Amino acid sequence: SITKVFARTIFDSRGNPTVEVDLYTHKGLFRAAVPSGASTGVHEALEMRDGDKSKYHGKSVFKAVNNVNSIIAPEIIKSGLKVTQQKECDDFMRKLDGTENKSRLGANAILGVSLAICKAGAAELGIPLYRHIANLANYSDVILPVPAFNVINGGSHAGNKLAMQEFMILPTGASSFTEAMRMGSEVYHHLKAVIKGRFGLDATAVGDEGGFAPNILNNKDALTLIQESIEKAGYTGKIEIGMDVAASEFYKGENIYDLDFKTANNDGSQKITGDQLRDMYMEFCNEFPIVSIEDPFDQDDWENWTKMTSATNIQIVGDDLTVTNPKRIATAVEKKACNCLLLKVNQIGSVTESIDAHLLAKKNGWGTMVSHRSGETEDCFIADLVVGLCTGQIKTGAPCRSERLAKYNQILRIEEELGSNAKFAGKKFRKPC
Amino acid sequence: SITKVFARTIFDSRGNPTVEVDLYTHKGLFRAAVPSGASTGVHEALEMRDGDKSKYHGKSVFKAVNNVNSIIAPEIIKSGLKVTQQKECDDFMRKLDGTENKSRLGANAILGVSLAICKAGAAELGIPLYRHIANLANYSDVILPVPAFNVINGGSHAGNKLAMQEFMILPTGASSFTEAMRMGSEVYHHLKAVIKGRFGLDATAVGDEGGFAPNILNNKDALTLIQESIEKAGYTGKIEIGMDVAASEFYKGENIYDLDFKTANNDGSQKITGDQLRDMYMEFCNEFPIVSIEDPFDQDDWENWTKMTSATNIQIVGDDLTVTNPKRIATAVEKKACNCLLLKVNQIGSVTESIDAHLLAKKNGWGTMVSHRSGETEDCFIADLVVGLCTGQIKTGAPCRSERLAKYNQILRIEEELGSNAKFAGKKFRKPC
Ligand SMILES: [Mg+2]
Ligand SMILES: [Mg+2]
Ligand SMILES: [Mg+2]
Ligand SMILES: [Mg+2]
Repeated sequence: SITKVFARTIFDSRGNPTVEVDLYTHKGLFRAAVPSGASTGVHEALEMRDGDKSKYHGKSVFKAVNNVNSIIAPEIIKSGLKVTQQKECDDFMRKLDGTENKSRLGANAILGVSLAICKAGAAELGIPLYRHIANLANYSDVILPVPAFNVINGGSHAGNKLAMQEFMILPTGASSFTEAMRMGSEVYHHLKAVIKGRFGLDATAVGDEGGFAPNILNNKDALTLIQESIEKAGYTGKIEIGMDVAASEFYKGENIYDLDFKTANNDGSQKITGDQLRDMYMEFCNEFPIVSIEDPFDQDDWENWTKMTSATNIQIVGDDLTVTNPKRIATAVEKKACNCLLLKVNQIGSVTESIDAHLLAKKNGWGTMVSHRSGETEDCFIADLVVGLCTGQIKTGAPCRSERLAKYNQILRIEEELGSNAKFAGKKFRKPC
Repeated sequence: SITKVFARTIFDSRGNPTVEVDLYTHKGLFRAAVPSGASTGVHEALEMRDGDKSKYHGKSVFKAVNNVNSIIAPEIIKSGLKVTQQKECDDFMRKLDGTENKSRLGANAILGVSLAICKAGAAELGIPLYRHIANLANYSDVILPVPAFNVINGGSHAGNKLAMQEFMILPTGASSFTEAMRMGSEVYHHLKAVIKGRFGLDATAVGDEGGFAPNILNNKDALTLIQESIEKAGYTGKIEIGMDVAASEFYKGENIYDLDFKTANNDGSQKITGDQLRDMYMEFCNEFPIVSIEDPFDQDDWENWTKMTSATNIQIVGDDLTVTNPKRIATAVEKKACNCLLLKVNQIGSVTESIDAHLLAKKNGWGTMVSHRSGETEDCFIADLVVGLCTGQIKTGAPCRSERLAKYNQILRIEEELGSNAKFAGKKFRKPC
């Protein structure tokens, strides 16, 4: 089946090199590109960067491309494994690399191949990519996800005083993915106009994910601003709010979080305990239609995770907590630390393992939210991933910048392909299937 | 040949609906999408918008989609024309519309089919799109273009009070399109770092095309900031500057341009004559390595265009002046208004007319710079277009935002496919073929 595997470097949404893989069967070319990654990470699969700080300021991927072309490609072609044997191919590649974190050949070297194998596997069986993924997860039905649009940004990626990283809108009350795109985009455009008159035109420029980082003063104010745009758009009650706090970013240790971590040598006014933080979330959850908070505490502050999950009825999403890693996910389940997995395929490094992490979550009652990375490409694989895995929710950007629209556009195309069989997750985004 | 034509809505990179077309032949599915200008010159072919303020702030394209699905599709299929006859297909749709500006069906309806016909014609002849385009223009050789990256932004869509719209960098000194990419991205990252230290982190947010709009105070400083960045990256002497003034935006009416048009109720200190504008351009070209200025005067202020093209030896690009329109181009040639065409397929509305416009320009000694719109998609047609038309220059964004990288990445893929036959326009970007 596999007659040719070939890697090149392309440029990602942030202007940095990344790996793209072309793979050939008798049915044609199947192409996939790899989003940004870790490279340094205690528990992530490691993306291989060249590190030559005089080429591309250390971000080029010639080594990883070379690992595909001179190691993976001849080995997996010689194996005779077929592109319809996803697990056998993914296992074969992990064994060939032979390290826990895929750091011999690189996770970006393996994932590109695994993703293209998966595209080719579907063509081999004459089915769309999302249907093939569904069969690999043993779903008989698929579902269209609620989109979670990044809109307002804080944390270490903004000059404002906001410690919480990103605020998202979720059209859980749309009747279709089509209405959800309309709802997402009109609110975005209303938010953009508000921002233009309150903060000025330069506040209208966008970050990596296509959202805004105006000079908002506090986290509550971001929620209020989002709430007011939902209302100007006439969708109050059909849009809910998601949050990614990224609390590791301002954890001081000994149960202390600093909401003014971006002010150097500060007075300690905004240093507070974990439970003070938890109370802050519950105030937010009482005033605003918040349905999901990701990384509400530090990646290792289990105690605070378990108490918040126990105290709330909303989605609690592990990202830095779980890093798409079955071992970490198992701990978090054991401790009841959260109730939803953020799924970054390139964090584990293969399709099979990504499906396996989703299934481990689903087996223990968790939701799964499919996620982009900050450095995306025109690749839209995770559009088919979220539909095939029936998770009901994807975070893949503001409705702006085509590395984000490429995904939302591919879901629209899937919605159209499915006709009357096209269920939208809606209010059941947490446990749809 | 044509068995099905179906159009849909997708979202462009600015979060606005636009037209995507699927065309089918016995060779398969061929997909093309239509870009959109954030600001459109007055003589452009009619982009058809629904204009219902309640939906997508009037920007939905349901009528244009229906014009493909319910008029163009049944008619062109009935005609039995083949995707291999570009002109006759294009002529048939133009005649089906009946208007000069494509105002009955929409330029966005006709271009989507035209672009997809073109991709299907290439497949029909077993050749890459760039080769088919090249054949359609009677070119035997193709050339990779110098990329023109919009790094620094002013004008109506920036907040910084710079009147000139785009500042661009051109690695004319690169030895290959790959090195041009390495140079563009390395300069971009250095520029980002320069802006961060001097203007703050938020000044690193990007505009529509991935570039920056810091709070520069005068146009000279923008050019100074770029010079500094080119030196940081260690490429002074290999990188040249281009400019898109977009002068129709600050033209007062009777040979008076206002460089402070973005300051409301200003003093007249910055209002000046076309002749003083041209002198300013000359001082810039004397001090900085500017090789190209686009729309330096108003879209109908013919006399200043002719005076500047006479006085200078640099490239003078028509954009809003020519609107990719052979009739407007013919006027310009007669007045020797400029010496380069900005080619925007959706300004005219068909592949044939677009190719016609380039051929008329080439016949009269002009360059041709293929161009994106500010509202782009994941579509990468124009990457093959610039290669097949041998123009040697393309402006399709900063190396940031995947609606821009998609085009740059497609040229990298073509460069690899061309192999040892791959020629980079380099210093011959104005007249490479
Ligand atoms: Mg996160
Ligand atoms: Mg995000
Ligand atoms: Mg224009
Ligand atoms: Mg222009």
